[PDB]
Amino acid sequence: KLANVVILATGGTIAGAGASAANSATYQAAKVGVDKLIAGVPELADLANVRGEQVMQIASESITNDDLLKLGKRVAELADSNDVDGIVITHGTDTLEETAYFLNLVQKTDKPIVVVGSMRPGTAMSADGMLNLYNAVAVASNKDSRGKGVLVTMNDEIQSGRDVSKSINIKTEAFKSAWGPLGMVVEGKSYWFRLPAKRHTVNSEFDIKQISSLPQVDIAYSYGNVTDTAYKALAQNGAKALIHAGTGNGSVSSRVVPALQQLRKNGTQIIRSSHVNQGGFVLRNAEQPDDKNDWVVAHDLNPEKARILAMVAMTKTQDSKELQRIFWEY
Amino acid sequence: KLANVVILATGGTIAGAGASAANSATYQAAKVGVDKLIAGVPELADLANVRGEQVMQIASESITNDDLLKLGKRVAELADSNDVDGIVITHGTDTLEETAYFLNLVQKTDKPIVVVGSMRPGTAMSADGMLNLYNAVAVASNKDSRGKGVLVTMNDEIQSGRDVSKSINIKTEAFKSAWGPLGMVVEGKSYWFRLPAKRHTVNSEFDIKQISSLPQVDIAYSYGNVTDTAYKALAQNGAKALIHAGTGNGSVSSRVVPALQQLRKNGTQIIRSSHVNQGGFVLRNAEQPDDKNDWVVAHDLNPEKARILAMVAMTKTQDSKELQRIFWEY
Amino acid sequence: KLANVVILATGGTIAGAGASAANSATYQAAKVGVDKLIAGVPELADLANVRGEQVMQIASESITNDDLLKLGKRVAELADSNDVDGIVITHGTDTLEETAYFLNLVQKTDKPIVVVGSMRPGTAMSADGMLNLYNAVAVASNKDSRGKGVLVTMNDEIQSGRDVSKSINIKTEAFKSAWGPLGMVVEGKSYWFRLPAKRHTVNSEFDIKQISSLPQVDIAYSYGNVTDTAYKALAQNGAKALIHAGTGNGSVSSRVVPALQQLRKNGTQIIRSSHVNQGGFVLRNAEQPDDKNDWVVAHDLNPEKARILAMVAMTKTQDSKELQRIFWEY
Amino acid sequence: KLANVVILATGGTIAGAGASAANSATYQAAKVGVDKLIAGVPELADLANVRGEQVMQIASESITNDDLLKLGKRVAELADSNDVDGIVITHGTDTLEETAYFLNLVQKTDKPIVVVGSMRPGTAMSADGMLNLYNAVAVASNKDSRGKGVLVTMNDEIQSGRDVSKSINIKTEAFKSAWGPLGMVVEGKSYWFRLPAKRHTVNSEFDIKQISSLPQVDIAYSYGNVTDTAYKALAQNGAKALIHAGTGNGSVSSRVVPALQQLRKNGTQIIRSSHVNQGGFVLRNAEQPDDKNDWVVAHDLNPEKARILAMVAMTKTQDSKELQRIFWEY
Ligand SMILES: *[C@](*)(C=O)C[C@H](N)C(=O)O
Ligand SMILES: *[C@](*)(C=O)C[C@H](N)C(=O)O
Ligand SMILES: *[C@](*)(C=O)C[C@H](N)C(=O)O
Ligand SMILES: *[C@](*)(C=O)C[C@H](N)C(=O)O
Repeated sequence: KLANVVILATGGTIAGAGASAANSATYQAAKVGVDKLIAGVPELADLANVRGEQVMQIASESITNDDLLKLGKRVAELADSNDVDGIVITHGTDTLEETAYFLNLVQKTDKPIVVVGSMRPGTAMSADGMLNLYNAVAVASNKDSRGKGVLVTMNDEIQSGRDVSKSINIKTEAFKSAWGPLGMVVEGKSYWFRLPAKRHTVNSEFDIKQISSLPQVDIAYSYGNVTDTAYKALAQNGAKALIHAGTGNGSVSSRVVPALQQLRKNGTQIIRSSHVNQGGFVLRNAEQPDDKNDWVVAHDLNPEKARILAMVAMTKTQDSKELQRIFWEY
Repeated sequence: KLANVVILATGGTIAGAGASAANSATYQAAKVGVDKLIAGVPELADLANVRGEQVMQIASESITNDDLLKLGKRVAELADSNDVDGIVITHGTDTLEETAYFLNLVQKTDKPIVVVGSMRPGTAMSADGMLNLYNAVAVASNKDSRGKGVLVTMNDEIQSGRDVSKSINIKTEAFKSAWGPLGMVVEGKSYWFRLPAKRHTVNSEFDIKQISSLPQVDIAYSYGNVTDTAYKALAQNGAKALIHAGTGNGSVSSRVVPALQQLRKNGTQIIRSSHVNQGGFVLRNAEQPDDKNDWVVAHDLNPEKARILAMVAMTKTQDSKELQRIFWEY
Repeated sequence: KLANVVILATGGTIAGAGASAANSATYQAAKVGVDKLIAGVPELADLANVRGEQVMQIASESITNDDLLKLGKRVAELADSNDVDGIVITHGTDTLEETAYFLNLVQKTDKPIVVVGSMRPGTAMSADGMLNLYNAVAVASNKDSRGKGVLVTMNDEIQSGRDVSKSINIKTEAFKSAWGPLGMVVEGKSYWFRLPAKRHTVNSEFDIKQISSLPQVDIAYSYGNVTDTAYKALAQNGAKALIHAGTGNGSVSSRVVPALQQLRKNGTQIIRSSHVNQGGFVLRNAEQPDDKNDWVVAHDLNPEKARILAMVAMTKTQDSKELQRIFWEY
Repeated sequence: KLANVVILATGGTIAGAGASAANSATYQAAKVGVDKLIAGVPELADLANVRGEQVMQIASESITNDDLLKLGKRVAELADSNDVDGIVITHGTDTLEETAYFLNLVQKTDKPIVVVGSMRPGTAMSADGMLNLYNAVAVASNKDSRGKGVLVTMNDEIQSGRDVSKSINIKTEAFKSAWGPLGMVVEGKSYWFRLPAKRHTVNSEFDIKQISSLPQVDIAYSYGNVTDTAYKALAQNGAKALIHAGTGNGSVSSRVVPALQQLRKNGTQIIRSSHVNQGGFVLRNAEQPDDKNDWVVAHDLNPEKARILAMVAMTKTQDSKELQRIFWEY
């Protein structure tokens, strides 16, 4: 009859509370349990047979790699159950773009996986959480959502977990993608206008079942007068790969090039990303001789997205050439 | 008759060269002298009397604090002269947003200061540098441009140097501002639609003539599983202030808070900015108890922008409350 | 103590109702009275002394010129009262951009005039109306809002009534301006980043007290294979001016030029606007010889905005040169 | 070896000329022949074997239905030939979005069809036409471009001809799509990030080979105080379908509804589109009782886009329900 959708709660602002109804930016995250969030949206029963499960209760800015894994493996078990048609995960918006992309790479299933959260706490007036959840379930319950990879439903849109990013603060249209939304969801119906072109879920070469722990990967910011300090400190403390968030097209200061070459020889992967994330992408060999130095470009992925792909990829390969190929297909 | 405008060349892609006409992104920067540039745009003579001056020949990704000081002082000199009505500066786009903001804060003059660059080298077909420069001189020669603060002229727009940022890679519309452009420049004419509302140039409490050196300020990136490693390494190497490029609304991981509190007690200013730079701003006391920890909020300025203001501001005060007032007025 | 703000209700979706809480796009407009909308936001009393007045109850798509006048004159009376500090008007979003601009041109007062509405009806889950109203009052009560012209507060932003336009359907970030927002409002506080540069309110040469009725002005759309039919039919039925919503830069088909020249000679003002409204503006004499034909360009104003300015301007002048000047200053 | 690509010239600004190099917006279109164009881009020879063919020399604002048919049939001819791998068409930008969508609907071939223009004439400094054409041929020669539908290559992007629209005037980034670009083209290479999800070319139920003429379809604009004048005049002059460019979600004024009901009974199809074209879409039965009145909703297509689909669709059916299914699939 109706689809069986499971909601995995992880905390976030969607489960947070404020001092008054006028508090739409000042609140305490992860205060409400999954059962209460379901009860707050009575109409949910009209969309699917839904049951909630509290996986964790955290503010997403304080998420760890073990949390991601615990979440990834749990999702995998649910997707393996013939009694589960769709999966919705409520997650704080600060690192939601990171978790959504992670799942897109390691969940080998065509069942819909939808990640959702809200910019305003549930206690604020005109809170965006109720409709976001409703739309999340509506999409997870839809047959047309299968095989589209991980999705995020906020601001009446259906966004790809791959490249959607929290780009605007405070406002409910916080999440944007340089390549646009895949569609929209209005009054329960899903409307598609685009399809993903990058490898995901079922057609991914990675699998959360084979992963026991993630390699350490960190990010260093680049700007005027930057020195190699942050890069070396991160590498010396364990990083197996470093995401260079350079100016413009992954540009690197001449004062930092040496440390990067040295680090590369030492076994540390160097991936060039940038802090120009509204559009475009980093081109190989353009700003730096990547072939000569044996570095890797993150294509269009912003720093935090790059880190996620790098971590997953390195559980299978440590070959810079294979890494580049992966950054060009995922 | 015609206004007297001086062009201060600093390098960049606008002065760059590519291997072929088909090379629009792969090139070598700072290869052309200011004389060659001016020459390439004969029509300039119609707008005003122009003379070039090569201050330096660098790629902006490799700019240093001494280069800023050197450029800022030279600008203050030409502005004081009565034989100068407007000033145009060619600068690489990678850190143009940083130099543009710096000058907006320290040049105590109402004469037009216009910063311009090009996304494509002059050797590329359909290069954008010729028209950008022409519009730069057109704007710097216009009386209506006085008292507007530092301006940047690219993509037929008149952008404010304060908040214009390189947001899109590769494409010519690379520079955007969350609050929009101030106006446009078409066929030599300037059209205004908005006015700046933040303190700048003449009404700035800072003066390049009173600044001999700039305090060291660095930036740490925040993301899932981030540790206090980068923050401490940076402080250990001299940083007098640290820009925290947090997720969401300047959010800080619970794993890093203790290190940030210790660093503050030690005298390191802590400024919360973010990597959500398309819109909105970081609110004081929302995600963290800034009052209690004596931290500072960067308002709407992205990481590299906040670093510029922090530096300048710290040549005059080290009082966090005064620092906060400064971040709310400039 | 507190400011006295008056809320003039005109109907709209903000006062509309849906069949269920899941109905966020399908609803019946203008069903709720001003008193109920106030009672729905208890926190309002914390911002100012507020009183409501139901001016009319309509769906804004069915608004008439007499409605605008009735609204304009009413606002004028309130602004004349020493007992009124701010004015907030709830208005359907479909033609809100039209009414907000109208008021910006004819209300000779520096007191804050804020127009607001909502994309979702008050009965939908996560309805945006409550916070929008709250923010509308917060802004109207602020002293810093004076002298900024008419403002619109939705999606946590402070937009200029001049050029903000409903650009996106369904979503709460529906209103955008090619020149960006003037600021934002969060948890009661107003944050400014830009200032208007065009003439408005107190510095306008128009006055709602001198206007008894508006001249008829209509709009004709332009596209491939368009004929002069719509243009002539509108003129023959009373239009004193016609807004040409052309392709690109106010371009006109060669098959329509004649009718336009003929109409001009007959006394009908011809104003070239366009259906390219995300940015840029229409340039005089670029696509058509406006000087020779004696036509007028709408600069950056979209068709419906152009119609509003044209109507107001023609109550003072019928000189095409003065009309052009007006389109370049307002 | 190299692919065989044919360039069909139709005119436009790309083939235009300005009075001076400083003229980027003021110019005269369709002055250059296809041979002169190809010649101006020597590098083309490296991408493939190209031959030009001047089909017509017009300004796209003056295009007619016979020009569309003539262009569509010529395209179907070249596609059938085995001596043609890809097809490039230079077209004025003003109505390029219309021709691009038309071809996407009627060309039953998987060979790449790329439409390109230029915002600046070739006589302007920093003209954009040279690189745009180069990228057009680069994309039309690429095997990965097959089965993607009609494409448009400007601003280093690969846009879908279905929903790409000229949204910004003057600037080179004029063309945008609510659902984002499909990919980008840099230094001869194509990078894909999204795939089309709507029916096109090979899977289209329409075929230019079976279309001798197109039914007349016109567009009426809606705004404050609009009357049924334009709607009726248009129907009286032959319109078989009327595109209603309403405010908001295709909203219709209560003053116009009766005329629209009478026109429908008389056999005129009524299609509700809107002038809110940055995002979202018009929902069936939301603002008006479409089922009851037997009207049709344009979904996300702007007015000029909806007109193209209505025309094409009406060469096969006049059943409103089938028309609606068509507007939801293409
Ligand atoms: C609250 C606002 O969206 C987000 C929190 N910091 C979180 O991500 O838990
Ligand atoms: C070339 C593209 O603008 C940019 C530079 N690398 C520079 O900043 O010099
Ligand atoms: C409802 C949605 O915002 C808008 C109505 N049609 C109105 O403007 O009254
Ligand atoms: C010139 C700017 O692209 C455009 C044209 N008027 C045309 O469509 O021919």
